[PDB]
Amino acid sequence: EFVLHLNRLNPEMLQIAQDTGKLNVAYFRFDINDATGDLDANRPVPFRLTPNISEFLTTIGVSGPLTASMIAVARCFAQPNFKVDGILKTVLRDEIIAWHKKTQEQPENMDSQQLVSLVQKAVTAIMTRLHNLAQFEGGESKVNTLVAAANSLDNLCRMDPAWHPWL
Amino acid sequence: VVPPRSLFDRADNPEWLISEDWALLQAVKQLLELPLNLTIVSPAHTPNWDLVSDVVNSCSRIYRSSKQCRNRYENVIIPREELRTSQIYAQDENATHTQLYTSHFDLMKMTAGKRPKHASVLAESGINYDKPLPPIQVASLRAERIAKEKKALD
Amino acid sequence: PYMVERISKNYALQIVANSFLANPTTSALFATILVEYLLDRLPEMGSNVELSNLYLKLFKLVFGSVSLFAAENEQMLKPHLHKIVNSSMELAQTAKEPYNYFLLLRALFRSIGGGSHDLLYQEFLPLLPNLLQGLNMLQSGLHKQHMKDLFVELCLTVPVRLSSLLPYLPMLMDPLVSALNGSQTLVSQGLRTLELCVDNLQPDFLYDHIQPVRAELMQALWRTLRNPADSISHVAYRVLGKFGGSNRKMLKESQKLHYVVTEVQGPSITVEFSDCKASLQLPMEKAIETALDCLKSANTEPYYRRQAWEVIKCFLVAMMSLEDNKHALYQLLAHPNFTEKTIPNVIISHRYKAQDTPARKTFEQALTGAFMSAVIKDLRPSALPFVASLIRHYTMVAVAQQCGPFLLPCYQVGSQPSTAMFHSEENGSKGMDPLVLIDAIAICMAYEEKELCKIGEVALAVIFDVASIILGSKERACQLPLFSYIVERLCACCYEQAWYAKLGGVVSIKFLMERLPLTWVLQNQQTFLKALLFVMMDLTGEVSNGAVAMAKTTLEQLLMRCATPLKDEERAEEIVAAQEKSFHHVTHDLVREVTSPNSTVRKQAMHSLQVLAQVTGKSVTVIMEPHKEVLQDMVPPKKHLLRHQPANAQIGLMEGNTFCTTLQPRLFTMDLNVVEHKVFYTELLNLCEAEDSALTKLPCYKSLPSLVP
Amino acid sequence: SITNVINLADSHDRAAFAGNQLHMLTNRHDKFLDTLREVKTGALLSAFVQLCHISTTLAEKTWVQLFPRLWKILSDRQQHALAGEISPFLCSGSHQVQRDCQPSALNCFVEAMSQCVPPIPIRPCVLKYLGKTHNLWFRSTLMLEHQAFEKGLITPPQQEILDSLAELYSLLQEEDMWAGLWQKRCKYSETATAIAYEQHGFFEQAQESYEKAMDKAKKEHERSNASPAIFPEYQLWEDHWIRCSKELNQWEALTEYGQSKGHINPYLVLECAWRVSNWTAMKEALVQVEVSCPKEMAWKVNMYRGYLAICHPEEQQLSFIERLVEMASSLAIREWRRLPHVVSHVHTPLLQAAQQIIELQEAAQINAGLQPTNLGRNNSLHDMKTVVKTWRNRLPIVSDDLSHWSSIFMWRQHHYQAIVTAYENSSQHDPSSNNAMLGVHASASAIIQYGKIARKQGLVNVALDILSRIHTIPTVPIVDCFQKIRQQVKCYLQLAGVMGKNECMQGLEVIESTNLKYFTKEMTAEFYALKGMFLAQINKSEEANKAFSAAVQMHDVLVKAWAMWGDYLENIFVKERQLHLGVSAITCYLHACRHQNESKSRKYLAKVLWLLSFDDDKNTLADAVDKYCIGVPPIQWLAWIPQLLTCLVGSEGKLLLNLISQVGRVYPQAVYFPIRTLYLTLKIEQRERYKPIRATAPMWRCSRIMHMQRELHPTLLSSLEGIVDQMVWF
Amino acid sequence: KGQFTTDFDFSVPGSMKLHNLISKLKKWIKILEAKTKQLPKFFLIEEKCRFLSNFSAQTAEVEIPGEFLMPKPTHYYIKIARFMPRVEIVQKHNTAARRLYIRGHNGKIYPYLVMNDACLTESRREERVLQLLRLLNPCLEKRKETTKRHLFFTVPRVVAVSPQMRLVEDNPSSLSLV
Ligand SMILES: O=P(O)(O)O[C@H]1[C@@H](OP(=O)(O)O)[C@@H](OP(=O)(O)O)[C@@H](OP(=O)(O)O)[C@@H](OP(=O)(O)O)[C@@H]1OP(=O)(O)O
Repeated sequence: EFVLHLNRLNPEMLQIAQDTGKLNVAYFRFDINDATGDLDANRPVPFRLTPNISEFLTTIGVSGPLTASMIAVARCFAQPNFKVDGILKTVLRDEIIAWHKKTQEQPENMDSQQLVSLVQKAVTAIMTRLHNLAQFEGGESKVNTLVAAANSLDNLCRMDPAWHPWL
Repeated sequence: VVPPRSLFDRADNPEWLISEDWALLQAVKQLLELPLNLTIVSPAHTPNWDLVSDVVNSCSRIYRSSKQCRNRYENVIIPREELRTSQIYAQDENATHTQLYTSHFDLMKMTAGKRPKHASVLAESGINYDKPLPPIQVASLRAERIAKEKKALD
Repeated sequence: PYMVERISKNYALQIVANSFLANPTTSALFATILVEYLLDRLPEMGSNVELSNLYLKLFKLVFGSVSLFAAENEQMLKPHLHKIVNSSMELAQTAKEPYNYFLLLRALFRSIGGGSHDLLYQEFLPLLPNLLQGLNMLQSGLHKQHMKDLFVELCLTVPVRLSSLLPYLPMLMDPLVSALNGSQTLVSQGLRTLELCVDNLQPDFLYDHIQPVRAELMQALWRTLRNPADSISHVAYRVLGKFGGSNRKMLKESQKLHYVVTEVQGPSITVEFSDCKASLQLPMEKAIETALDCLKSANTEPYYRRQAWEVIKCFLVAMMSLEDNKHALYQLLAHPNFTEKTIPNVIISHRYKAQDTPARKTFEQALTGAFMSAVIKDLRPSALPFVASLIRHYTMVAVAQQCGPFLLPCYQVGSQPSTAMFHSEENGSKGMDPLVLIDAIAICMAYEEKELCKIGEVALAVIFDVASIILGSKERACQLPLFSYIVERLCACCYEQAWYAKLGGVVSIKFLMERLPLTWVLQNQQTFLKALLFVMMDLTGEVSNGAVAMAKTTLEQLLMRCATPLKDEERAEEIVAAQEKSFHHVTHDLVREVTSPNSTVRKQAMHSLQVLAQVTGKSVTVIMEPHKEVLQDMVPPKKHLLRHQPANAQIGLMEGNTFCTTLQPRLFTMDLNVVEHKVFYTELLNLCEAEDSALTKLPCYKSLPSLVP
Repeated sequence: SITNVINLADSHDRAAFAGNQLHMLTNRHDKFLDTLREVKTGALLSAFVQLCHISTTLAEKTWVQLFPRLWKILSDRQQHALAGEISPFLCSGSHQVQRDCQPSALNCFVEAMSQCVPPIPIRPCVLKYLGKTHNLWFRSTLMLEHQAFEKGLITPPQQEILDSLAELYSLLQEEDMWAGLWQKRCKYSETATAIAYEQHGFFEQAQESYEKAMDKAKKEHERSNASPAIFPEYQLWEDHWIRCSKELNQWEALTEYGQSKGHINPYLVLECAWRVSNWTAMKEALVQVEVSCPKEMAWKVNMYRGYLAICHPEEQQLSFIERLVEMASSLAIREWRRLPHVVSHVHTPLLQAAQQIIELQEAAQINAGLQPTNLGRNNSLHDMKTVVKTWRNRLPIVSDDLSHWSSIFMWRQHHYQAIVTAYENSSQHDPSSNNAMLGVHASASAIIQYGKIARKQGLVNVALDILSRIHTIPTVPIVDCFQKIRQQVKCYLQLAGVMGKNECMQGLEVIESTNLKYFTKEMTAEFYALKGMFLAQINKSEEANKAFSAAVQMHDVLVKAWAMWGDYLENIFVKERQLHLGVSAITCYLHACRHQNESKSRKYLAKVLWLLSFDDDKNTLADAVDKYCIGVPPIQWLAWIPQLLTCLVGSEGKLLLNLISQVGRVYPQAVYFPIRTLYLTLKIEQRERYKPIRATAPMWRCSRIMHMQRELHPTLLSSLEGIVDQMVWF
Repeated sequence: KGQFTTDFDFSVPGSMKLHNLISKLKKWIKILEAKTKQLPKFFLIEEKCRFLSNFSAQTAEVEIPGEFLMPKPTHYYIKIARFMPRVEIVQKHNTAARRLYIRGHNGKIYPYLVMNDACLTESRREERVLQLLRLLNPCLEKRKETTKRHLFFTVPRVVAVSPQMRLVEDNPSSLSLV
């Protein structure tokens, strides 16, 4: 949700499988700004770490496995050999074409320069967040600050009430 | 609390630190609720030296088996309680256990301190290194080689 | 031929057959003659139990001869092998008792498993693809435990070297998982097969083939470590060590957790502790589950069966009101409304029932245990009277709720089926509903052990008799909404996957059509027809232990009863109108089946139309005439070319066309001037004339084992 | 009741309400109901008790349901007395016979107590002991967590709660929970830094941080003594410095550290000494451990006894190995049954022990083959080769700690060296030395695999130290030398990922020093591809292009050469944007995809699809895609199909129609539903635009694909369309 | 319909206010939730879906939906042997959805949701994010730190069969946090 600038995780979107504990989201979409075609996802919280979830996870569960898992995923996707940036480019190309069809518009293709620039800007924003989270110099990670911002009541109280910042 | 009557009622290689002895004595007294001489107060409450070994090993400098804990208790603490282990523990003021960790830290610090011809094979292949072929030409050569191999097979 | 009849009467004469098979001079000759006779009698193995056991033992004698005199007896057995395997697999799908065909396959495999018999290994290899596919489909199905054990054993003990198994290895993985989850002998066999695969195959290839099973396989292996048998657990630990790092690789399909979805407490008994001056509730759900498990199992001691029956009976007594008073009960049931007022035309359907409450599930289990106690011989003298009287009680509760002076609002006139008819968490009924008795009867009818069907028929008879007494007539009794629930709940057994559940549904339908009045049967004839046809369709290609045959007989009997013309004295307006409406709907359903891709359903529809013509005295054309609109797209095929359709659909359309056109006055007369008719005729000509290679290149034929059908 | 309908009715109908067969029916039913009114609670209680005797699951469930209820009906004084008596009851020795029961009666008793309201307090150390002893692991962990949250996570009670919780986390191999707890608990910032480092595999930095913490603690000990509250932190430092040294392959130093006078650690020596062939220290440590060993370690003691029985220079006893392996397996299985039924990280040590134990048995077989009687015999050689191949293919996984890889590989190394020594000393049979060369090759391959695993886990210096041991071997086959140089090059590439120019220069130096003349054409091509990668990172673009060209000319099937050349050309194309570079990059990428290993090629086809965004009005890049895509199996395109359809709607769909058509021919169901959905979406949009209409070109392309699929797969597509037609009723 | 049109007349005063509209929406949502609970909770495929009821492995080798979303490493594709006769009606994703059970040639029962979407573009975007998650998963399988933490994205199979309709792979044990 944070690194890929996806739309906010409403509690109706979060599907919990009682038989296994596996979670899936129905459904994430890229948070493309319809007016400008770039990603925002600049919400008051970086992800849903709301008080009922925080209580169920417990402070040990938030500090240890949640944070360590986020750090590990960030460090894994930042490995150059995986070439995640290329996959992101080829997916966001379809996303940008769809945004152009929805907003700006053998139908003529959109401008190659505009498409390339928008896709590069979006992938750069994604990879910037990814590389910020992956950085682990000194034994400290931005992920701890990100988790603290998500749990913080100051950030929670500024969210949409329909998001349920109490649940 | 008085237990109800039943039908069956008849009508060491490393030296022991004072902290280990104190944990042993306190485990026997607090957890088993047994007296000094391990006389059974309630029949259901038999001594459990595995639990005592578990308690001692939480702070011990080396693994103490349950048999070793029983032997130590019966052969040292019983005669000592009959200076008491509490008095020795209070007087030691954690000095001995601190010096144990200082010694381990010194041993760990000691251990930490103790820590051309290439053109010939291309020319045999037939590759002019200084005049690169673009990928289109190499792909064409690959295709020609594959076609010739197919013709030879046929 | 005479000697086998004499052995059948006197089993000591096997000694002469054994002597012939054991002598080198006569072994091959006598084995040839005996296998040819037994192969001629192979279909009888699935029909007559005594002859089936006899023929199985004689086949075992032959296979032991092939063990004794390998050189000539392998040559003797070799040509017969294909017939044995293929006919055993084919005949078991329709046999009433198919168990002996699989015991024959097991004996054949244990014979060829002597290993030296290379001439039989070579002869057996072409059978291997179809055999393994059939066995995999069988073991994947729902069967009794001994049948599934046999299917798994047959899958794991196919008498071929592992190198020949290589292309078919994916078929063996699900039986392997089943074996690891089976009995001790099955677990040992599965561990042996798995160790063979690990030792002989490359780890990457084996891992790739395990990968579909791998979540279930690794969990089975982990559980096997906890097996009390030291040999089994040690073999499992060795196999896990041989897997190396593959044993602990992340399962994408994680381990399932037991989650409680219901907040409400289950039913409980009240225990008073006078010393504490307080009462506690003692919870019964687990107790009822344990009692039902004890009564289901054959291994249970009679003492504990009696204890389980006592628990179930006491729970059933505790969960009913007991406040009924004799004079009040007679005053209520003797009210004239029970015999004069029109019974409300209200339908009860489990389509509107929510998920069972813990109370309702425990009631259903307790009632099932009561019925099982009624059939167990040691508990029958006390359980059977209790079961009959409890059925009367529940039927009386249902009758008083459903009609008379004080019928509940959900039964009152103009009320639709709703959740209020059942005990549920949210809206529900006030107290346990009496319909839970019907759920227990359906469970008993659908139970694996078919003897339980008899007590279900007894229960239905008791319900019908009590309703007839209270309401004054059988016709009034069958108008109860309870009987609509009975129809829907018992017919649902036919949709259930297992053959025994289906068979229970068929038996319930036969009983109901035999007992209840003709008007009620005519009203429900289309539901019974759909259930029976679904039984015939769904077991196509599966092992049905006479379920399809019973369905066919039941369908023919139903059609005969309903179609049989009423006598001049019986020709009331209501019964005649009901019969005409039911006949219209049933003939409509049958004519639509005439082109069905399902060969069994198609042939049964054609036979049913002929049976209706014979019973009514009308002709098949006259019966089919008002419906034939439903055939207009099919006779001849308009909307698709046959080349586009699958082969089974093509055969169904061609047979339906043959049937409609061959009628004495033709229902449809083909006219070659009509474009679709000329197209169909040209396709038929091309199919008859074209070469087999020209047909094979067409995609729809490309996979047929034979073009000949 | 039957008559309950009367009570539900309103007063008016009740006031208004106020034959032989029916009368007989109601009389018989009244007699039945009178028989039921006699039924008493005692009968149910007795039968219930009997069923609890027969069923252990029922008994456990009933006690867990019943004891809290009994506890609720006790008085407060009685409750306090019973709790004070329950505390020593749980501690009693008599329960120890239950230890291997499944369930233990004490397990059920503790589960019943946990439900009681008001709660029954239990000491944290007792909870930890019960959790590890009676299979109460997660119940005890949750109880301790609740106790810690009640106390606000310090006082000695809070200290012992967090101590017991930390020990339970460590015993459960729940590294992250333990790390979080200790990050909150710890007093030294160095401890939190070290835990963070070790938690994510930075074992070298964690070791340095632990050393810094120890230096700070020693500096503070000269000022004042240490409270017993800080001793768990010092124990953590010692234990995890030992663990980091294990992961950093520092086994000699650990054996020295464990033999230090006055502070001997026989268990550490027993774990470490065999890896460095210090079998005398192994024997001494085995004796000390055997006098006094934890019960969970019993299987490892039997396994190490087998190690000594096989490999000790003087006390070789091969007859003991079968019984020692059986005992190790039995003890490991016993330990397994004491673990939770849901398999998690706590089960991993025993799952590794399984492979270790079978490899001990296989090693015994190999050494039986090397005896003078059996040496040179055909069956011995066949068994030896079989076991060597089985070891070669049977590997641990990447999630395993490097210590476990060390165990497996160093044991195998001892037996490979045994093979080499046996067939070099005798040299009567095998005059061609093929058996010794088999041992040498196996040892070299095992060393390279260990170094590769070290590199994959980020221990690049450890990997470089491991790979340097190949030079110790006098002669090695050229394949192993090639693999060693390749792993060294990959190590330098990984180092340059964070250091930059200098490590690229070191890798280039390694490549330049390589004496190609022994290496094959494929090896030379791989070397030149690596050289091109290094020169590309050095920004020596021309020399990198030379290297990639020569590499692909050497072995024109080498997928990695094509992929790296494509990456280099795509990087130049994105900046400079001359279309011919785009075409070259697409050609390279497509030639890398010309194989069935779809998982490797997936990242290349993404680049190909992204590059089509740079196409001109003449569709040059799409022309290149159409030309070169032949030879790329359609399985490669399955994941891309949404993107392929997006390109199909665009102007480039004219040249991509053949590609999508081939994918649809081979995988009809994969293409049909997306093409159908796209076609109907286009029709809907066209209807909105002209609110019959001539179909657009994308619609024509979709219709062509669907028509071709209907021609090749008519029964499948008619079944798919039949399914979709039915969905309308849903 | 008549009284609904009466309540939602925007010409009456005070109706254009957003929160009054919200209250009216809540009222009518409660009314329809009361009315929806009275509907049947399952239907049988025979009632309307003769082709699905008749379908068997003899009809075609059709793979269960979603088998081609990511190419399985081997050709062990699960083929469709049956459509189970009962389709259930379940409240998921704040919509009424039909749960179809497909029995596979392996004998396992696969639940699928038949879903109706009024918005085409949003559904395509959701499938795009699901595809991205599927593409990222193999990277997590290959590193220590992620494999040892058992980290993997859960991406249910979603197959769009039409602009308005798609087949989703259901977990019947799944609840949403709301
Ligand atoms: O660890 P890396 O250097 O990133 O490369 C490894 C592995 O390399 P090693 O076997 O030398 O450790 C293989 O790379 P190649 O040998 O093919 O050069 C390859 O596995 P395969 O043996 O199956 O080809 C795989 O790369 P891929 O994901 O493309 O299969 C993988 O690289 P990853 O770490 O990215 O998985």
